Amino acid sequence: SGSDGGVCPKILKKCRRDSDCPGACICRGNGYCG
Repeated sequence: SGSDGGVCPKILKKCRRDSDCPGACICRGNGYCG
């Protein structure tokens, strides 16, 4: 969850960018969605 886009459900989806993640998530500094 990046908070500014809303509450993300915070799935353990590994990523490379924010476009990998669902609606309100971001690609966090650990390489996963949040």
